[PDB]
Amino acid sequence: MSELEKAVVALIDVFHQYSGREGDKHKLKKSELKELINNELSHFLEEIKEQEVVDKVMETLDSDGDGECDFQEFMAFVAMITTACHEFF
Amino acid sequence: MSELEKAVVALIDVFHQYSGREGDKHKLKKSELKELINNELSHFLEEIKEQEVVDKVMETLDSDGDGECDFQEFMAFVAMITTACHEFF
Ligand SMILES: CN(C)CCCN1c2ccccc2Sc2ccc(Cl)cc21
Ligand SMILES: [Ca+2]
Ligand SMILES: [Ca+2]
Ligand SMILES: [Ca+2]
Ligand SMILES: [Ca+2]
Repeated sequence: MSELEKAVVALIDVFHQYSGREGDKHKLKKSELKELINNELSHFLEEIKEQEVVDKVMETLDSDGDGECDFQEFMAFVAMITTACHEFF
Repeated sequence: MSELEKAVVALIDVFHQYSGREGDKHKLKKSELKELINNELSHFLEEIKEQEVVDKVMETLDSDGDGECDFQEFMAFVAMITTACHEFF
């Protein structure tokens, strides 16, 4: 697989690794998002150390008002991050 | 860097290796998009070698009508591919 293909599979791989941990296996609840951020985005984003910060990130990424982050909501997030990274270049 | 961080930077690195070959260094003209797809998406997509197929794909991805694919347009393309792959699993 090419560099691009590996990255696409990796976005899926990571989402599922965290979403699959508790309850709905296709959505990130607040605990799993916190773990994803803390363990997969430790160079790009501040560590979240407080629940009320977690709560605040979730309500942003959660567009459909269900309290959790689904794959399309996670892709929105990844696009936000990649755009900030691209701009930084 | 984590699986996720590597994947973000790969999206950038791939776009810019193809975008910087001709003309605008931050956009993909048709020839650059052609080779990116042909060389970086070969397990996901069929190769494209007829100019009216290239035209049609560019027409699909070009949202601002300048005849090129910029980075936000490439990320839209990536999220598409990523969504289709997630669907399969
Ligand atoms: C382009 N450069 C000079 C920054 C390098 C990339 N880089 C980075 C980039 C943008 C935002 C945050 C970071 S954290 C980081 C931590 C370790 C390493 Cl090894 C690299 C990075
Ligand atoms: Ca879950
Ligand atoms: Ca949601
Ligand atoms: Ca170019
Ligand atoms: Ca365009």
